[PDB]
Amino acid sequence: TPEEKLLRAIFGEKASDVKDSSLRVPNGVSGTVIDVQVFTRDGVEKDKRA
Amino acid sequence: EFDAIKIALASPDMIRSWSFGEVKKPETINYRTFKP
Amino acid sequence: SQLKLLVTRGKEQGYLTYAEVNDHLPEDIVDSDQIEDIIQMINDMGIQVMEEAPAENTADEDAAEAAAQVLSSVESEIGRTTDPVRMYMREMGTVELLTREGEIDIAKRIEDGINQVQCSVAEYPEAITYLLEQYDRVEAEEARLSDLITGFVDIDPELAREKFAELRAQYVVTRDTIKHATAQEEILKLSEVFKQFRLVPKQFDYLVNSMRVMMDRVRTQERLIMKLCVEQCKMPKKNFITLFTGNETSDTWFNAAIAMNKPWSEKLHDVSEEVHRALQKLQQIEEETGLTIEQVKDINRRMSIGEAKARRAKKEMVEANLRLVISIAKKYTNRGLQFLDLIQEGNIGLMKAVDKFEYRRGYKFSTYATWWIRQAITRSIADQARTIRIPVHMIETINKLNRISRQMLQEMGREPTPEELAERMLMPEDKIRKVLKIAKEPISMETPIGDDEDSHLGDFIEDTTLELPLDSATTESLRAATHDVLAGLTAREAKVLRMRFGIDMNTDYTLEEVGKQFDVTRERIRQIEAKALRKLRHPSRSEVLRSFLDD
Amino acid sequence: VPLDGGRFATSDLNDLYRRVINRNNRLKRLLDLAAPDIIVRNEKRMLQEA
Ligand SMILES: CCC[C@@H](C)[C@H]1CC[C@H]2[C@@H]3[C@H](O)C[C@@H]4C[C@H](O)CC[C@]4(C)[C@H]3C[C@H](O)[C@]12C
Ligand SMILES: CCC[C@@H](C)[C@H]1CC[C@H]2[C@@H]3[C@H](O)C[C@@H]4C[C@H](O)CC[C@]4(C)[C@H]3C[C@H](O)[C@]12C
Repeated sequence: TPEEKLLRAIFGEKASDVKDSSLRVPNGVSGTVIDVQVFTRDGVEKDKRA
Repeated sequence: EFDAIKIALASPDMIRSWSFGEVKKPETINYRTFKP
Repeated sequence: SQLKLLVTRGKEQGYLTYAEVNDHLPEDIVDSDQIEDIIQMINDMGIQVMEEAPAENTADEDAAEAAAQVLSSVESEIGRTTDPVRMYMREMGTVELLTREGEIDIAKRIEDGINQVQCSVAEYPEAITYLLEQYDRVEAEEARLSDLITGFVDIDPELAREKFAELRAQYVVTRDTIKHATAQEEILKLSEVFKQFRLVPKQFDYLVNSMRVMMDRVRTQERLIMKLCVEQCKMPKKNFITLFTGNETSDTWFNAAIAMNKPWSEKLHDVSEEVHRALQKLQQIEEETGLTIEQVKDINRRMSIGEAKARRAKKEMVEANLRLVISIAKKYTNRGLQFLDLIQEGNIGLMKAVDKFEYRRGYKFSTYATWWIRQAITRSIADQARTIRIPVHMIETINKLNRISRQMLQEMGREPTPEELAERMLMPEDKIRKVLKIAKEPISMETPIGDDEDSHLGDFIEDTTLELPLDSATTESLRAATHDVLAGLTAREAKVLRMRFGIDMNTDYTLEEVGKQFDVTRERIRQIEAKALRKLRHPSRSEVLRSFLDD
Repeated sequence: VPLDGGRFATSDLNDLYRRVINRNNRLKRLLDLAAPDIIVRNEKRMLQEA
């Protein structure tokens, strides 16, 4: 917008260009992580945790 | 604003008055660029 | 009667059972849908079908009386059918089939009609000039030699060029030899030598259409004269027949008919200008035609007769061939398109066949058609069977994969893998995954997903283009804060910032126009803008504007 | 509306509108071919039904 451009200028902050579509605990829940499992397609690189 | 709702049959002239253009192809969107 | 008896109980109990209705039902054989029609007709006054034996009345008498009258008609009815496919079978079951000799007569009728049409268009040879001009332009390399004409009735380009040279020689020796006793013979010879040539359908049709346009212009002029001399002047038709016909060129029939001492002649004075203009246009066109319009009129009559004969001829051929298409079409009943649609699409391919069929090669039609029909059904099933249209090529590819996949499963006792499919086919594997993603048909948004509240699937799909209300309040808060930090500045710099960025205005003016109004050369206005920015930058003037900096 | 996984969800009105438009276009094309009146009558019946 016209004021979000001026604000970015004064503070010199640029666009992220990526979202934050991350998984997070549902509000009100509180437990411990007891298991994690990763499934990857055939063509993918199988990151370190996998 | 409005004080009544009147109802009646529509003339073809009125139906053309509502419209902003004529649909001529059964197409919906492109299958790769998902654009209209 | 029987229906009335059925009503008797309906009302007496207020309800009835499917069995009692079906039984009291008039023996009148009903094709299911008819029974469906009457059930509601009875439901009109209100009744409970209840396959089993048994909640208030809210039916207007008007509905009731009308339902009663239509119910009476149902009994008096004979073969009422509310089904298009059934109606089609009946209207089609009224034309006999043709035997093997039954297409030869039709085919020769078609050939005779088209020959008559060709000669009639041939008689009007003015087009020959247009054909010669087109050939000259083509020989100027504007187009291909073989595109303009599909050969001659003879096989080599040199022969065609020789024939064109002879045609041009005859055209020049005939056009410049009108001075009339022998000119007609020269024109006939020119037409005869032109008959040996063969023209592409598009160019021939264009010539025919141009001739039709000219004839329609002449007819428009004649009818304009007729309306300006009859309706306005009540001119007797006998005078028109006597004068206009016989010469049809000079102004004697109209201009020199004003001195007939008749009221219509005097009334023609008012409309003499427009009719005179029409006569001038005709004289020119009559010269352009260079032929008696009556002769032309007879040419058009003969052409019309031939065309009508040809059209009614194929008509019968296509009626027996409608007798067909029903078979091939039933082979694709569940392919995503409705049966009557498949049949109507086949009827068009059948028409295409009949017009391109040559009986000389003695092909069984029922074979020069069973193809043209299937091509047209499949082309359709591919071009209008899916809500998101797919190219014919992609559909072919998808069908091929679905097959190669069935065979691989039967000989592997396991669904194949995108890798094994790519190997078995000839595809870069990623292409297979792209074709294996072309989403199948869209899901119905009314698909019942319930058992709790009778809610549909479309109820759970959210809107993702909506601004959250804390972002609309945040926006207004910045649109304000900006006013504070900026107002806390002097006028000229504040307006510089306002114009540069577009705060409260309708354009992000560049430096040039800002200098125009503020009188300068960019660098100074650039100077004024930078001071302001470094200024609003220091703390004690940018704490809340900082807060608006998501972090 | 597009869904997850490339699937699409559509309203049933799109099917009905496509039916109407296909049959109307076919009728217009068939009137220009001077087809036998049986075909045009059947096409008009189909258009009415759609
Ligand atoms: C039985 C109750 C109806 C409802 C719960 C069932 C019936 C058909 C099912 C959908 C369809 O399969 C099409 C898609 C398939 C994808 O894999 C997951 C989503 C998708 C919309 C399905 C979710 C759900 O499972 C549906 C709506
Ligand atoms: C009791 C019936 C189950 C019903 C509540 C479940 C079964 C399938 C689920 C839908 C499907 O996932 C398809 C869509 C996926 C989107 O991401 C969110 C919307 C969407 C409609 C889903 C919402 C909901 O979760 C659905 C309708």
